Amino acid sequence: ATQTVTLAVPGMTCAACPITVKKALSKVEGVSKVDVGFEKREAVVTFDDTKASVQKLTKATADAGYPSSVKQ
Ligand SMILES: [Hg+2]
Repeated sequence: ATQTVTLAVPGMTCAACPITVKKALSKVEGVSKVDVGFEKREAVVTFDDTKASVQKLTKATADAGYPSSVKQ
């Protein structure tokens, strides 16, 4: 119950929304670590699948308002 994947959130592309995706995986649930890229719409996060999951990661940014995807 501890996986780490990357995320593709083209929902935006500047110093403000992609970084929000970082706040999304950090607020997704079991996220244990996060490291994305602003304008480079790319979030790489680690977490505990016991309470979260690669799906919940793309869903956290998708919930921030940035319909993204995942590609561990
Ligand atoms: Hg932005």
